[PDB]
Amino acid sequence: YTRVVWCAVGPEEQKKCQQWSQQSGQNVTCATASTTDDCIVLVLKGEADALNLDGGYIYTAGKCGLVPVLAENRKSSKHSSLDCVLRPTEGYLAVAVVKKANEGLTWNSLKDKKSCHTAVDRTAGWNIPMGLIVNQTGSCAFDEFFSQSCAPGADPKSRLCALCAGDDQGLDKCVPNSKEKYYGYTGAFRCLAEDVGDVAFVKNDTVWENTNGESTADWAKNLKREDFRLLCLDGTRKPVTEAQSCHLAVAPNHAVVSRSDRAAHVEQVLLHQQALFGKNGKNCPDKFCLFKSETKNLLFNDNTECLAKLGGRPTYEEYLGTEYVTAIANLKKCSLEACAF
Ligand SMILES: *[C@@H]1O[C@H](CO)[C@@H](O[C@@H]2O[C@H](CO)[C@@H](O[C@@H]3O[C@H](CO)[C@@H](O[C@@H]4O[C@H](CO)[C@@H](O[C@H]5O[C@H](CO)[C@@H](O[C@H]6O[C@H](CO)[C@@H](O)[C@H](O)[C@@H]6O)[C@H](O)[C@@H]5O)[C@H](O)[C@@H]4O)[C@H](O)[C@@H]3O)[C@H](O)[C@H]2NC(C)=O)[C@H](O)[C@H]1NC(C)=O
Ligand SMILES: *[C@@H]1O[C@H](CO)[C@@H](O[C@@H]2O[C@H](CO)[C@@H](O[C@@H]3O[C@H](CO[C@@H]4O[C@H](CO)[C@@H](O)[C@H](O)[C@@H]4O)[C@@H](O[C@H]4O[C@H](CO)[C@@H](O)[C@H](O)[C@@H]4O)[C@H](O)[C@@H]3O)[C@H](O)[C@H]2NC(C)=O)[C@H](O)[C@H]1NC(C)=O
Ligand SMILES: *[C@@H]1O[C@H](CO)[C@@H](O[C@@H]2O[C@H](CO)[C@@H](O)[C@H](O)[C@H]2NC(C)=O)[C@H](O)[C@H]1NC(C)=O
Ligand SMILES: OC[C@@H](O)[C@@H](O)[C@H](O)[C@@H](O)CO
Ligand SMILES: OC[C@@H](O)[C@@H](O)[C@H](O)[C@@H](O)CO
Ligand SMILES: [Fe+3]
Ligand SMILES: [Zn+2]
Ligand SMILES: [Zn+2]
Repeated sequence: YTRVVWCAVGPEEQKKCQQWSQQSGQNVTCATASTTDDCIVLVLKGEADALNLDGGYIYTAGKCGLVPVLAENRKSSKHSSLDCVLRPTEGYLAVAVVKKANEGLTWNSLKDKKSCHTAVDRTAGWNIPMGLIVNQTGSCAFDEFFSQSCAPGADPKSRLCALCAGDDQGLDKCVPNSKEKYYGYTGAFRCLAEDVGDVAFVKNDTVWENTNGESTADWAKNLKREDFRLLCLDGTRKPVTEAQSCHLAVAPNHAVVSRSDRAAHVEQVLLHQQALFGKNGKNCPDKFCLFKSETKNLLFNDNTECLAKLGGRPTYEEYLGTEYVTAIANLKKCSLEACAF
């Protein structure tokens, strides 16, 4: 069967995909859509084979028959004996971040402040935190908790999009793809670094990766970790070094999905593609790297050591686990077992 069609979300991911396609000698081809959801539709239709998804979307795709294939693994300290591809995934820490200078801002006084989310329907940027705020608040009016937000994917005319900037010309305001200045882990963090928002719902990795000269991007150049605090569920505020005892939840790694009838074929190609363009791939540093895109998290997260086999041939509910799956189901009662499309 041997040729995989990859689905890219928006213009910037399309261009990296074209490049990956070039260096692979057409072993991988690209289809493009303006949103993650449209990419999932394309995969159902059969017009694209696979894409990498945040847990939040895996839940969506899952209800539609798509299955996780391989997962992103970042370099861990424990489980050092095992090779990255066979090594179990650790998941990541959802956290809520704020400016240290913004004193007296805690989890208990988040109401009527300004929020930065990765995008609607994502784990750390939306489901985890809006899940908690609904339960704590006993109201489904999560669109009225924060005074203004940037929540890519929500109604552009709503308060949930008020803080989103769109692209260089200010078009595509709020679109849930990287054309939005404030989309995804980085976008949401920039949203805070620039004091557009009061809080940012991202992952622990995002604060480290974009502070203390890790980014060299113009807006992160001068960001110091020491100027940021984590918000914990007990009302306290801790340094970004204490993420292990001050997070909202641990989230299942982003995974590659596909139609079940296609999983095997997607898997074999992807494993070979990474032996060539992964971290120590034949042709990475020299010609092309699947896992670099200058802090921009295009196609895969920049901190991916490798894509890993799953083991236990899990179904999407097992991959995400019971915990998270009930969090999303509960939260989706505000916004009924069927494919969204
Ligand atoms: C929040 O997010 C940030 C960013 O994602 C993250 O910080 C990053 O953490 C990773 C790993 O978790 C760091 O990676 C390390 O970086 C070093 C050099 O900078 C790399 O080079 C080496 O790798 C070696 C091989 O893995 C490693 O040796 C290993 O083996 C020794 C055995 O002798 C052992 O060390 C001893 O000490 C431990 C601890 O007390 C002891 O228990 C052991 O028995 C042992 O004797 C360890 O097993 C060790 O892993 C070298 O030590 C050396 O580190 C390497 O890749 C390494 O993984 C990144 O640098 C961090 N990123 C940035 C930008 O700073 C946080 O971890 C996240 N926090 C939370 C809470 O998750
Ligand atoms: C928002 O609010 C809702 C409302 O509470 C939250 O939803 C609840 O989440 C709970 C935690 O996920 C969940 O609790 C239940 O936990 C029991 C016990 O968990 C067990 O732990 C064992 C460890 O010894 C483990 O071995 C077990 O496998 C098990 O996980 C679960 O077990 C029940 O089912 C049995 C049926 O055979 C029954 O006999 C037994 O008595 C238990 O009741 C249970 O399945 C469940 O996980 C609870 O289910 C959720 N409530 C609802 C409405 O479903 C959300 O999580 C909140 N959102 C956020 C983000 O926090
Ligand atoms: C395109 O895909 C084909 C199919 O695997 C690759 O051709 C094989 O490459 C392996 C090692 O790379 C050889 O050992 C096989 O004998 C080849 N034959 C097959 C299986 O057809 C090819 O390498 C791929 N090209 C790129 C650049 O990824
Ligand atoms: O990201 C989910 C992960 O693949 C899951 O299978 C865990 O690894 C397992 O429950 C314990 O490690
Ligand atoms: O990410 C954790 C994982 O999803 C786990 O909870 C599995 O569901 C369970 O261990 C196997 O059934
Ligand atoms: Fe995520
Ligand atoms: Zn925890
Ligand atoms: Zn199973």
